[PDB]
Amino acid sequence: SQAGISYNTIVNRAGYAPLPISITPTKIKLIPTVNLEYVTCHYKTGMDS
Amino acid sequence: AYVMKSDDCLADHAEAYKAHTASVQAFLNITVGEHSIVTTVYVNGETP
Amino acid sequence: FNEYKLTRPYMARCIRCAVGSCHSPIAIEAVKSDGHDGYVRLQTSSQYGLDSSGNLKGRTMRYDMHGTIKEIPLHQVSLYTSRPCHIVDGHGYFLLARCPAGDSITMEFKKDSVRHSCSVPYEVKFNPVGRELYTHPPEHGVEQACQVYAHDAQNRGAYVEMHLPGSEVDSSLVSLSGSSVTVTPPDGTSALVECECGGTKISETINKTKQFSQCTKKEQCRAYRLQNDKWVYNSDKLPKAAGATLKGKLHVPFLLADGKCTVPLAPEPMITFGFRSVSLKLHPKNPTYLITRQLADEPHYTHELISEPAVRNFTVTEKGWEFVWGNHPPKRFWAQETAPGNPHITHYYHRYPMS
Amino acid sequence: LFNEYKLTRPYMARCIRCAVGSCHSPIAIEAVKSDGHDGYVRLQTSSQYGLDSSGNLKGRTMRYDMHGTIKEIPLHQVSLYTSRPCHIVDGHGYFLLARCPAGDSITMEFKKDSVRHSCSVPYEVKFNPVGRELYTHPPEHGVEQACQVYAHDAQNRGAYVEMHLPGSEVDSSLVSLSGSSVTVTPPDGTSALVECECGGTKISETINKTKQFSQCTKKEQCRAYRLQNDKWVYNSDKLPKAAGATLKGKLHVPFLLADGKCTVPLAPEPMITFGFRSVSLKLHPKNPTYLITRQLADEPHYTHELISEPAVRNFTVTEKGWEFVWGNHPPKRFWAQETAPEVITHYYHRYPMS
Amino acid sequence: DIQSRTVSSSDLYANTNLVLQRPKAGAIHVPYTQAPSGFEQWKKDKAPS
Repeated sequence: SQAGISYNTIVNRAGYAPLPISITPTKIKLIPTVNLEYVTCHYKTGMDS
Repeated sequence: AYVMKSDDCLADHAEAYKAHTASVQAFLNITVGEHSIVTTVYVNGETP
Repeated sequence: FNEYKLTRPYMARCIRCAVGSCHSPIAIEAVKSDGHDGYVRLQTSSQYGLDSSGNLKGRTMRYDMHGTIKEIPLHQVSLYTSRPCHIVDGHGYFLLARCPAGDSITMEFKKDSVRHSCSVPYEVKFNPVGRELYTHPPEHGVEQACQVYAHDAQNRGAYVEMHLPGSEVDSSLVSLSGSSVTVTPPDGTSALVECECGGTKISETINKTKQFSQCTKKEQCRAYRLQNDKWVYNSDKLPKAAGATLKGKLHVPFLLADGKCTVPLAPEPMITFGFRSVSLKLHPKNPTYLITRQLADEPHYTHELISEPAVRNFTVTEKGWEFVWGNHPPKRFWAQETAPGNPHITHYYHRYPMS
Repeated sequence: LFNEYKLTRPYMARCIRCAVGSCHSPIAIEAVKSDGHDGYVRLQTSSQYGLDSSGNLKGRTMRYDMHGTIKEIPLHQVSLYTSRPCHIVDGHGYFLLARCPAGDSITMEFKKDSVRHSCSVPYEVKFNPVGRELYTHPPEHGVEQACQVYAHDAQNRGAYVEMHLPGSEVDSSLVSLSGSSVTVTPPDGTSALVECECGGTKISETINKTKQFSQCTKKEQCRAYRLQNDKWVYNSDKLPKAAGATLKGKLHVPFLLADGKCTVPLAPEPMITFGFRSVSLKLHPKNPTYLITRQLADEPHYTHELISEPAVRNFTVTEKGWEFVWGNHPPKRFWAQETAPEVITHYYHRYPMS
Repeated sequence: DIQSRTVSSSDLYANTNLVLQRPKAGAIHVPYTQAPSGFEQWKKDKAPS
């Protein structure tokens, strides 16, 4: 799991030739599943008259 | 006296989150016999 | 757009009025400096954008002076915290200024040989944008996301409430003529004068000038002028009526919205190398955060505030390193082996130590 | 008489904070300097000081360009501040001397009967006091020390700022739809360059004419330029340059950092107390004052301590020496002669290790 | 940061880590980010002579 490091490897059957395979991961994500509980922001004191 | 939420809370609010069960997701540039392709793939077991 | 043309200003208590405390017409009730680049949202007893009759004038201010909505421009109003501010715009009860930082916001203007003033204690706080803790923003730099009190005065969602006003006491409506009391309501604005001492009086002097016997002094009967036509805000500095005061809803302008703000960028650091080591000579202009980590399980987050020329000899490994100096991007470094020796001893004790 | 800035003009330029936002101000501050001592500052402006709108000499007026035209303000109406207000001393050429205090910015401002032209800049103003006593405002009295301050003298002293040919200023008040097409209405007497495409990259060089550039239909596709060329400008980064060799003349920078005898405060006299090979000092400071002590032997063992509160300090004083410098006073210098108090205590004090 | 062989000279050596930067959209200005002056810094950081 590393970006930029162009992995390379070869499939090697017997009667057929080697097939190269070149794999470069550009962006590896990790997306959690998220559940919202609450939002909190500044307060305002409401003084009725 | 009471307490109410600020007028700027549409745009200055902190969201609280419970996180779990991440789904790693990888963008790959894959060349197989001069047949290059570019693909988002999931690293679940069976998501080909 | 300004649909609250039916909301009138009030006189409200202020601690300072250039001579002690008073009942200023430019009183302050809220000062919001939760935004970034010095801008501030104030909430006055005065209104902005209307004239004394209620028509849509421009950059003027309107205020009650004991009964009467007067009218000044805004180039005669001056508000300052520690240094002078710069009033950006106004709308209704709410004024958008571009203030510097201080403990106390003052707001004063001039009449014929009378400075009106209100100076209230509220921390007005310059909140910089980014890792470059500055005080006054620069001619140049890099753009970053910022929350600012924007010039947009539309109904961007938030509302405040306008109530029915409170019976305003006025000792000018009454006089002694000659030995018995006499009240004068101004222009058909009625009065609710209540009297005391043996014959407690109700009153509705609708359009007249009613004399009262059973009284000899002026402090014995208090006159209460009833407007009940123009609505007002839920001020802690005004009394309320009895039945049900909530009549309508205002919209607050100059809400904290998003955009971009030009933040500075630090001078380019000087980077000397060494075996498993990075030496950094740092020469800032304004105070700057240094945020550094490694790139393994033990990242060793180091977080420093530099306000003076610094030299930092950091340890660096083959597992990575990351360096953030101001609003620059992250510059990643990795290490490789030039240990002092030739295996072909002083080698193999630096490289692969503990042996 | 020395004003050969006459062959210059006042220019407009940008600054961040103009009382309404970012603008194109006439009173921009290109440079600020506070490398002197007693708070005097030198400011490099986008406005001249000491001339009229017609180039004839005049004492305490500033000229400035509003949207193409030069104006005048008397200098008694042009304010500026850093943290608390400044006090303009003098002005000459682009440059303006002031007597400002320490702060994080400079805001300079004026009015013309309905407007409020301000310009604020985050250039640091330093108050670099003279001597070993640290004042933020000078005293009514003290002593005199050599200093360097920004002079009131507007002479030519071998220091020269540059002067160039102003690039073509742009204007859109000239392009006007009269009618059903475009027509540049140039200013009376002065030419204008016009570089409007609208189909095919049309360009003309109107000497003095109100020409009807057709095939345009919009004034956003047309954009016009102005050619003054009669007077010259400073090499401002907030103004574009011309094409050719535009480098002529040297303007003398006035109000330089020159020498003088300024007035440093004088600390109170310390209450000295003597003792065997020892000097105690009880010190009473007004402002922060540097204590500077050494010994007159091979190992001076130097101390540099900024005393700001009432302190007491018990030094040592050998037979070789001890020095004492306290604020802006003269150096004192002390030596110790042998008065050691059965009889082994005398020899255990006098010549110890015995 | 500045070195001139003498005072009335014409040859100056300047290494101030000078790096230009882009102008903001809708502005004519030549910005930069340079090393601060080491002369003022020497003055702010000196021992007595």
